Amino acid sequence: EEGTFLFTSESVGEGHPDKICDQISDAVLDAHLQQDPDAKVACETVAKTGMILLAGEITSRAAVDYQKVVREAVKHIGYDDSSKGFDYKTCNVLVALEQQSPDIAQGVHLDRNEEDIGAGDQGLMFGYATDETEECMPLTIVLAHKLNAKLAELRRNGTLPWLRPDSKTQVTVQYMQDRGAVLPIRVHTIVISVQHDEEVCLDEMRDALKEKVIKAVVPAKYLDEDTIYHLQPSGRFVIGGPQGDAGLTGRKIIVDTYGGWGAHGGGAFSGKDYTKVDRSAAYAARWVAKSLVKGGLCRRVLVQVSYAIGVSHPLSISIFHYGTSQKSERELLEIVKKNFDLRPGVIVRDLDLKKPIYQRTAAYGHFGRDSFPWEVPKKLKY
Amino acid sequence: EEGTFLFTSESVGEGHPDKICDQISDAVLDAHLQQDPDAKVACETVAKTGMILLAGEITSRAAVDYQKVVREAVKHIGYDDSSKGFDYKTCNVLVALEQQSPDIAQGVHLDRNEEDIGAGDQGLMFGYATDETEECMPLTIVLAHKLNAKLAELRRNGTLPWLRPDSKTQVTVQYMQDRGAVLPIRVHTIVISVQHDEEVCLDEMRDALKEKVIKAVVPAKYLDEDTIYHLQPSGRFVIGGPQGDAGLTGRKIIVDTYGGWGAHGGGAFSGKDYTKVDRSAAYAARWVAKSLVKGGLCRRVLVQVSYAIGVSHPLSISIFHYGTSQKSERELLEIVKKNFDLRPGVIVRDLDLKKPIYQRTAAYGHFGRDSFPWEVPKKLKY
Ligand SMILES: CC(C)n1ncc2c(C(=O)Nc3ccc4nn(C)cc4c3)cc(C3CC3)nc21
Ligand SMILES: CC(C)n1ncc2c(C(=O)Nc3ccc4nn(C)cc4c3)cc(C3CC3)nc21
Ligand SMILES: C[S@@+](CC[C@H](N)C(=O)[O-])C[C@H]1O[C@@H](n2cnc3c(N)ncnc32)[C@H](O)[C@@H]1O
Ligand SMILES: C[S@@+](CC[C@H](N)C(=O)[O-])C[C@H]1O[C@@H](n2cnc3c(N)ncnc32)[C@H](O)[C@@H]1O
Ligand SMILES: [Cl-]
Ligand SMILES: [Cl-]
Ligand SMILES: [Cl-]
Ligand SMILES: [Cl-]
Ligand SMILES: [Cl-]
Ligand SMILES: [Cl-]
Ligand SMILES: [Cl-]
Ligand SMILES: [Cl-]
Repeated sequence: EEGTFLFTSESVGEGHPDKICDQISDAVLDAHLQQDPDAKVACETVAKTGMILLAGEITSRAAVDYQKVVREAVKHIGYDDSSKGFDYKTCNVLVALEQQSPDIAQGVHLDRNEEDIGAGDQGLMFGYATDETEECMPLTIVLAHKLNAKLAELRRNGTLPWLRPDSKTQVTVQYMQDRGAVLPIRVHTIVISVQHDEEVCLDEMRDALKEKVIKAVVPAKYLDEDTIYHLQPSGRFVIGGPQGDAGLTGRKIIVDTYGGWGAHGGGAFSGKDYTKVDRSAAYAARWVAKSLVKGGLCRRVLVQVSYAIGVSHPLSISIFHYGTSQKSERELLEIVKKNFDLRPGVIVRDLDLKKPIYQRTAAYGHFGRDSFPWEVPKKLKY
Repeated sequence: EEGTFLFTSESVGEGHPDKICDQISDAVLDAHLQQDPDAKVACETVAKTGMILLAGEITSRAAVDYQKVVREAVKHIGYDDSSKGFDYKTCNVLVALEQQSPDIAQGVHLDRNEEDIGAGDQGLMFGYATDETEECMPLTIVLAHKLNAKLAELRRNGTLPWLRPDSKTQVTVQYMQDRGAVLPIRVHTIVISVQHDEEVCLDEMRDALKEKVIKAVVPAKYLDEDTIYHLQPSGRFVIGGPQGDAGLTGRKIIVDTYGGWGAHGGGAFSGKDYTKVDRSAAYAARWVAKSLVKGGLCRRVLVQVSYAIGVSHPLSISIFHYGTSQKSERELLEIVKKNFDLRPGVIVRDLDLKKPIYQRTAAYGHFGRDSFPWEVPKKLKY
């Protein structure tokens, strides 16, 4: 049919080595915020065979047991034995952490009123919302996330005990163009790759991934005789987690956001306190986009903001409504300016960004779940 | 004026700690390809005070002196003394490199005809082109890159000897909407932050950044009395490079591509051989997008592709022309299918991706310069 197109998004499981790093970075952030709500945290994680390395800058009054925080995060993910390729009990935890650069500290937050704190860096950030789901997220990324959540569920409840924590999923949806909005028609292609034990055969895994994972997640109305299934397409995935592939914090920024929809400014979320606008301004921009769609001002919208290090107010704000509003982009920009204050020192109050809830964000995407403050739309006056 | 909007892009200098990691990762890739054109390389770099760590997976017949390759890359960037916060002569180089997972190797390339090699991973990748510049790149990212190149030029020629290698730039352009294409009107805001010595005062630096950097890069026709300048907005940037901020490979993926324009699938380029579609398919998608614009089929275009690990052919191809073609998106998709083969085993031939030219790509963006093979448009038959 004319007016239709394919769009592909991916997601990864909690044991994906990049996602291990995100969760550890946010476990460290949460440990600091639990004792010091004003902790300055820039914690990068690196994961390879037998190694978690923490690298970065933390200035905090907190007393944090990095060995305990890191190992407890790896335990939760499910890497608890050499047979699985990684073990929280016996892995190396290396720490290369120093205080925040005093040059950054003096430029950003020292002797500044909290509301008037400088952005922790320059950068650009986008928020996106789409009416194609209730949670205002693209169906492609929602389904990809849910397939990884289903794998973790069936691993943890023991129904597929051959599963290991490292997984990736990919969903291609055929969409109908609808006056600048998008309507999902069908699932065109699904990929699932998941780490597994040496006992289970490829046919058992492929049958289980179709019958127990895909059918348990993707509504039958989206699946048909033409839907393509790439299930364990590598043929073998015994070696996995950090052993199979080095992981780093902030290497899943598209999985973390909109699955390639909307736009991205390049900033990583995990391991960063609210003064890092890479996180706080991206959460705020999601909040603005979702408020515009839930407020009925547009079906689809993209918000861009940008900052300079040491400057409170955004340098630029931009609204792109994909032709899905009766109001002009200028009118929507004026509504945003009347209703939102995107200084990081105000966002922290509105979104409660000193609360140690960050490890919860670091798998299955930061947006479209659990009614986090940035997912509760603001009632707009105009 | 109605029909106008702001768009912001950033770039970073060669000494930005994330960009140090990209250049080292690609220095390592090039060293392998110089001896073994079929080297399988997945080299992550981590940079913090006094440390370069290599982490990842390399299977290669090459004999590579990692100490020499890493230190020569850091020397070229200009970190050659403790006074600058980092020194190629005396820094720690740690190596955590293993062979490629045999499970990946058997699934992707072992006993496979080169043309029919599997994608090295699943994933999605985008190519973008815009007629707003001759090189088919957004003006925002082009200017941001050139400001960092100008800083490196004036550091290396000794005209601003107080400059250090770590820099960031950000350019906001006011655009006119033109039937789905974009026309730059003016530069709204410029940010420049650059690491400097203890001798030079803030006023000298700000004067020099305006008169010797901005006026040397940005045409006067884009600058006016209302243009906003944030020059050394932190007030002090003596501590810099890895000492100021931990760096990782693949944490500048938006700087590497379109500066937030177009779209991104999440994949990092640097440290990866052609079998990693994160790089090869993104280069190929840029090549397709630039061929469509230079072929006169559209003013602006976005290409999405996606892959499954172990599968040669893309799972999905999608064309979005922003309403800037007389041809439908379906017709452009058919032209792409007739003219391009986006198997990684064919892209490697068309774009010469075994050639050790990758360190050249790892600063100032991978697209819109130096007539790399993916920047030479293909003559289209239709
Ligand atoms: C920048 C990326 C993420 N990005 N942002 C939007 C799109 C669309 C898109 O929205 N297409 C539509 C949707 C609705 C429509 N109504 N009408 C009348 C025409 C329409 C066209 C498509 C792609 C494919 C992957 C290239 N990417 C997009
Ligand atoms: C997904 C991001 C990177 N993305 N992709 C396109 C845009 C545009 C955009 O192209 N707007 C235009 C351009 C030309 C036009 N002609 N007509 C008649 C209407 C038009 C609207 C704007 C923004 C701002 C930052 C929110 N982001 C965009
Ligand atoms: C394919 S690996 C990336 C390439 C790898 N660094 C290399 O050396 O070729 C990327 C991700 O795919 C998954 N993966 C690892 N081994 C795999 C296998 N044998 N089959 C399928 N997916 C695998 C893991 O989630 C891993 O983080
Ligand atoms: C601001 S730092 C990121 C935050 C940092 N990790 C922290 O602990 O707060 C990000 C980048 O900004 C630049 N930067 C470092 N120190 C700076 C300073 N004093 N002023 C301005 N920019 C600086 C460097 O390019 C660095 O990689
Ligand atoms: Cl940065
Ligand atoms: Cl979920
Ligand atoms: Cl990877
Ligand atoms: Cl409306
Ligand atoms: Cl990956
Ligand atoms: Cl340049
Ligand atoms: Cl950063
Ligand atoms: Cl045309």
